[PDB]
Amino acid sequence: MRYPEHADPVITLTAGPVNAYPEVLRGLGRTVLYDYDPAFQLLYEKVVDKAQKAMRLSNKPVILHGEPVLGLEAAAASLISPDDVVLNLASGVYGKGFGYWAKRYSPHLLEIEVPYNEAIDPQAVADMLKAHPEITVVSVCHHDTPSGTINPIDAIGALVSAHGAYLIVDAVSSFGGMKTHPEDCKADIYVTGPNKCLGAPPGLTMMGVSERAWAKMKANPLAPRASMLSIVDWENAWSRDKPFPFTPSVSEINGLDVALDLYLNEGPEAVWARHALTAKAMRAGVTAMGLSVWAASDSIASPTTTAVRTPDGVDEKALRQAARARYGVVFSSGRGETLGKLTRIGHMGPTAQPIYAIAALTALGGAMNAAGRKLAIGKGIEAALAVIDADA
Amino acid sequence: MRYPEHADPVITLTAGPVNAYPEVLRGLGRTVLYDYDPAFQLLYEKVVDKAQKAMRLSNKPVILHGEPVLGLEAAAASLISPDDVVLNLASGVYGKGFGYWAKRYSPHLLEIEVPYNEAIDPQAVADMLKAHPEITVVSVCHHDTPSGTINPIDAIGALVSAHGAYLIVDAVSSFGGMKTHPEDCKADIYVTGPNKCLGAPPGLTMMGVSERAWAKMKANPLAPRASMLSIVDWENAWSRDKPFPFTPSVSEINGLDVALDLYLNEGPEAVWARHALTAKAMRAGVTAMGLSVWAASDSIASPTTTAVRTPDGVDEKALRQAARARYGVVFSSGRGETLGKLTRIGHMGPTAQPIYAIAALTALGGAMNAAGRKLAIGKGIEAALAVIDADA
Amino acid sequence: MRYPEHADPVITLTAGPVNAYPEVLRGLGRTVLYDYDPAFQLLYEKVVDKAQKAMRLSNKPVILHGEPVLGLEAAAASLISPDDVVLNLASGVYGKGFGYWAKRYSPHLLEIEVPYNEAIDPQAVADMLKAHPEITVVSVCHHDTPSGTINPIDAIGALVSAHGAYLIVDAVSSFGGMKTHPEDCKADIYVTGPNKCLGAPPGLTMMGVSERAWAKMKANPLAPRASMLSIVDWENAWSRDKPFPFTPSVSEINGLDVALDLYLNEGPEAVWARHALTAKAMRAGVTAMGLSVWAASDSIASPTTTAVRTPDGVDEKALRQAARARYGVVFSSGRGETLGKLTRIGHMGPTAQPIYAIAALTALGGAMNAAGRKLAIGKGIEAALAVIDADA
Amino acid sequence: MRYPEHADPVITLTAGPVNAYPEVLRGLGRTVLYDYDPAFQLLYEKVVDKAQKAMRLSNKPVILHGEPVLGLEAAAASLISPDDVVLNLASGVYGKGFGYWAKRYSPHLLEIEVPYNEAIDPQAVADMLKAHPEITVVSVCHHDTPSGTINPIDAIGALVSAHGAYLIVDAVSSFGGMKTHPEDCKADIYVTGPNKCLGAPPGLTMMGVSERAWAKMKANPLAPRASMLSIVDWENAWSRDKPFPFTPSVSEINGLDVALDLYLNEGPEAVWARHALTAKAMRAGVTAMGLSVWAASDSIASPTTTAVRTPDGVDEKALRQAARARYGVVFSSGRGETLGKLTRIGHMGPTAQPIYAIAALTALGGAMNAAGRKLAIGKGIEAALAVIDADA
Repeated sequence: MRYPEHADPVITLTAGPVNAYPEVLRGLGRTVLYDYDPAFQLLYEKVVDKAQKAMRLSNKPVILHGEPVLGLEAAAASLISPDDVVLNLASGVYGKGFGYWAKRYSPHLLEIEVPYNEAIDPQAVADMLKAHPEITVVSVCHHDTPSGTINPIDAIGALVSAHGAYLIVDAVSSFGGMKTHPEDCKADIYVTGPNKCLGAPPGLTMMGVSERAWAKMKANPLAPRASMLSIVDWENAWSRDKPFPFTPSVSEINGLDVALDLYLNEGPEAVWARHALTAKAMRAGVTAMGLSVWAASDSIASPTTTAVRTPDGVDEKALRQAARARYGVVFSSGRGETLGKLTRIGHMGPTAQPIYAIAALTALGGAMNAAGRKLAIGKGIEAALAVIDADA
Repeated sequence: MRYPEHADPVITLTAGPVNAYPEVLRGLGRTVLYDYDPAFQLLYEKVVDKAQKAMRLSNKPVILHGEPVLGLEAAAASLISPDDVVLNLASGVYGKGFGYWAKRYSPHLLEIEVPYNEAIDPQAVADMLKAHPEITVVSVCHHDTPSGTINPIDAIGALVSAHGAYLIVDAVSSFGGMKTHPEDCKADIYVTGPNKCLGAPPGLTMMGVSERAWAKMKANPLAPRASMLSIVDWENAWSRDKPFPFTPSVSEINGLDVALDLYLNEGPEAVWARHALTAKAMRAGVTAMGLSVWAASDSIASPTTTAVRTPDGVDEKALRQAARARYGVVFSSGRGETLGKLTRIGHMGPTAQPIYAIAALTALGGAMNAAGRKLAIGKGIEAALAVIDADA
Repeated sequence: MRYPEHADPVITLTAGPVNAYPEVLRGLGRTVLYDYDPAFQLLYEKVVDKAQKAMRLSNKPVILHGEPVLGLEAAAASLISPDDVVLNLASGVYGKGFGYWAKRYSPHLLEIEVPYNEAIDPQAVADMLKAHPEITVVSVCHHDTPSGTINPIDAIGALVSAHGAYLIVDAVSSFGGMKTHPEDCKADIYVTGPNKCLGAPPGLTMMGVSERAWAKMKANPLAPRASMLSIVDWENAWSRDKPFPFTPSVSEINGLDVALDLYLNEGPEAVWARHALTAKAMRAGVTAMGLSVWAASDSIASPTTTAVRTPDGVDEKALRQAARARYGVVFSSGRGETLGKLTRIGHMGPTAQPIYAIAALTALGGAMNAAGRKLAIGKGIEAALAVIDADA
Repeated sequence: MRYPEHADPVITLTAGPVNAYPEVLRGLGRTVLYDYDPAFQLLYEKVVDKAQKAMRLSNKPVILHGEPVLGLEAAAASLISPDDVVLNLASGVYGKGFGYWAKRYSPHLLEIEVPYNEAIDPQAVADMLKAHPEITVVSVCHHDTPSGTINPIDAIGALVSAHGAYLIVDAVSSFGGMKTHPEDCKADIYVTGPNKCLGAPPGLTMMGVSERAWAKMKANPLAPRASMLSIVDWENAWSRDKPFPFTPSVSEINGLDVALDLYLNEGPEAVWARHALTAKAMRAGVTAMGLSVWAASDSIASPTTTAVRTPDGVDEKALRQAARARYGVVFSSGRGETLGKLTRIGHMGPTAQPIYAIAALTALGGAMNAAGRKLAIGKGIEAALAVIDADA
């Protein structure tokens, strides 16, 4: 049998979007209220409170009403002034990408760039900060998703703080799937969204903003105002007694309310543990069947996405097509520099269950062997299962 | 009895958000696909084709992934450059407000302004264009929702076209609820969204873009690129064979698919008729009970919102609060310079059914008489019902 | 305009089914678990607990897996033995109807029957019980819905208990819309369901069963066993540690879970008060416009349904057709003896909001006047609104 | 990690209930209409027509409003009278169980019984009919779910027809998942439901009834009338111009409408192929890892359920508990005389996709090896995948 391209797949095991939690799908269909209805104003306030609790935040996170690329661009537009000296950290497609936004708001850009399967060495950051005391803003991506690798943002953040500089973090593809919070890395702007590990659809930004960052942006006359890119306009909009700059995405808010309920109710630690175990099992299965994990070492491999290097002579696009057509299972391509060079299996929210690593490994193995490889698929499943049983 | 503020209302009869069509609420909970899944790529293309059909467009409309203020700001940012002289037409809050974005992107701003219960006079527009050959861009709002009034954008669009200028039209709160389309008014940029008459929640923009606007925007060095504010980035994103600039709002696209299906299957003309009839019934009831429609004349009054002038002396905020606490019925306040001046009752998509005019009339009249007025509520119901019964 | 018969109506204002609460519609789409899954076994136990709390019950109510006609037939089949002498009370279509089931299980049937717009006089019941001391079982319908009238079941129940007899109550169309509970009327079997005032779809029975009734049925060798009609087989099925006689309606259970949440959370007293106020307003509007409430006196009129007598020369079926085609509003016909003689407006769960009485009155008036009546429709709305405002 | 019993599982891979198709979960939340609303009357008729098409029926199937045990009991109660001599065929729990209802409605019961891993032998059936001209009714179960085995009902139906007897077929767990229809097996009463392979929840019965069965049931004074157990009451209820004996399960009808659409649109043959392929893959994996399929032979093994014999010595209950606690995967126990003897993995509607066989194999093998077995799990996955890859 074959699954046609026009029809739904059986399992989406991508690095996001994945199908949302079923409770969230239902939550998206909640009553759409007028945004100035007193019941919605109370709801919105409560959703901000739930976000604050989930993000372990000492102050209110800001919800912005676009998918997290809005928070990332807006953070650059608001926190980076033309006299700032920005140090961008790039270990992948998104990290490198952020440097273009920094360059938009300040002409002074320093960068540390490493190969796109490695992580940023905190010591290289320390060295650069010593060499360049004029640095005022540092930007970093936690999980550079097209690579399935993790940067040590907490150790980086402590150094940035040591040098009196501001920190911007992209935690879009990491928050909720591992232990990470604005406080943990001393972030001044920490950008995430519910559309990766939190198992909601794209549409909203969750942004932690330090009191120091508030002061800086508010004093910046170039910080966007009366703009979709404005953070400062949203400063008090959490409050049931205050207006919204423009109409909030009411249905996405209902979905986020549910996503947060699920996370808080399951218990964030339990949620992180199942992501990490699923990815661990996946990596063990990948290695045991005769494939290689992309990341240069296992210690920097993401618990929320496994990237698998494409063997020579293997068309990565035909591989993904074959996994879907044969087995109903969808994986992600790479992006930019990793496009064509690896395949990505997400472990995110509802897909972060070890049984899905088993399903992923089988579909991946199957498609590889269809392409003429001779993978030990059984050995792979057994290695992944040994990982799961060892944790039991 | 009284309805708690924290509790959900009975009927939301605002000028938007209103509750989405029940089908759209379910559509919102459809499977969330990977955006690069072939079934999603095909869906996305066929949603643009549905929008193209609904908008009677000769070319593809652009869907942008923010609620339509994004379209308005992006249209300014991309089309207007400092070489342009902009004529902004302002008969209300949104028309006036567009001039502020116009002024952000060119220092040359001409305006025609009328009080916020009137419409722009096409003869005034013709006279202004003749007197100012230097005008290159004209902006206009079709239904300036906070006043519940309509501008003659088709006659205006034709004058503007003869002049040789670009037309930017805000049709957010009119499209789907009355006869209007980009090529009816020769619009270069026509911004609408499904969050008013089409009965979907806030979060997407549907934009008609003329070939001439494409060329102007793509030439402009100051037009947003690699930005949430970018129209140009999204030009080819309709195609199943092309990437998305950033992750589309998958659930909102699902809701929009359904909303377009509903509109196209019911028949646009039939849909416009029931908005007009609901509104006509509303105005007749308002007048008969002893209130005044805000609009300077009945001929410019919107078929998708009835604004009702607050009697001098009546506290409009307390009135709306009373309509909800007593009757469970929610109305919109005015906005900006109409706030405190009028109450608004939307007739939009699911609420554009004449029986909701009856409910609205009784709650508004009920609240008014509790504020000490002495309205002829029964007379008002009978006049609205005569309009319903007369409908040939 | 006209609403076609094939398409959805705008408002269903029937005596049931009405559209379910929106939370319940969503609840129906909850994950369907295996019925022997430990999570479902816990859920089922919890839903029985919620039912017990809502019904003010000292022991566990039994959930049966068919709409309440199952509970009614099964109560007759299990509680009425061939040597029982049954006194059936009939003030309408359902009360009279129950006598046929009693006659199925015992040849000894006494009846008190009154006209189908009146209620049972508790004194007539007292008189009959004195005249017939051999009576062992008494059956009564609380709200004989096709008549929109209420029997004094608490006063009847105290008398039945005084004479040592068993009481069967049909509270299908009353429980949840007024103060009524198995304990209140001393019922031995009290049959209701969530498909009227509780605002869920048809599919389940909620049955209060006295310890005395348990003893009787269990000792009855004719009580259905290994049967859809069995009550005794379900005795312990509430328990997470016990099997289900056959597969429970898992989705209906999810809907009931939500329906009960809504009722308990709103507060049963507040729920009863809004039903009673909506019906009161309706009756006042009916009388003021020149129509007559069916019930022989206002004191026996149901708070959960208003029945309106059809004027001479008026085709009741054409009337309902006209209300739906003109205004999008659906009413119920009568049944049996009341078919053709009255129209029924339910006030049940989500339709038990006074604004819906206003909508109902207008549609009813409108259709009457289309049929050549000359109703004072305005006066009707004003009288209903005066009722609502008097309660404010 | 471990999955809490109170918490929802990851994958329900039982022999029913399984989670409904996502479309069906949404269908369940469609508008609940008044059952005498013309749009509902029309819906109900068109759902019977869809069922008629799906069942390849020459006449209307009857929908009964209880889960299919209602159909089975009603079929006995209505068709079998004490003049009948019944031959009940029992190869498992449900076949044996039907004889108990047969014996309730006629004292004359003949049986052919085989052990609960075998199928009925048609030659034995032919021999029995020849030896007993007095047989007038024959009962048979197609897929006796607790054994995961199939009877040759088409050959049996033909023998029974030649004899001159009535055939009652239980196809609850086979219809929709393999080639079977009332007129394939000359069924007089063919009972199925959408709660297994059609992927809807429990609560409705779909019954094919021959014209001869109609005449026999309608003649029988002991056939249930004015009863939940009545087939005859529901004869004309398909028609939009006819009443319902009692209130139909409106939401379940909505779910069924969707389930029929899915089945008919996918194409029944394609649907049967994917159940067969999933099951074939499952059996191959079970055998390769070192377990035994319960069925006496592969040829009688069901394409909609694989029963796996518990190794002697293994605690089957603890095993299922372990598969859920370790892997989040839920299997069915056996029932009655198969309880403790085997574990069941359903391949039904949404779970009939070969990738779920892979997940099931890994969880079952995983649980077994935790119970001390030494299965070749990888071998098992590779054998199941060879079957998937071989599928021409």
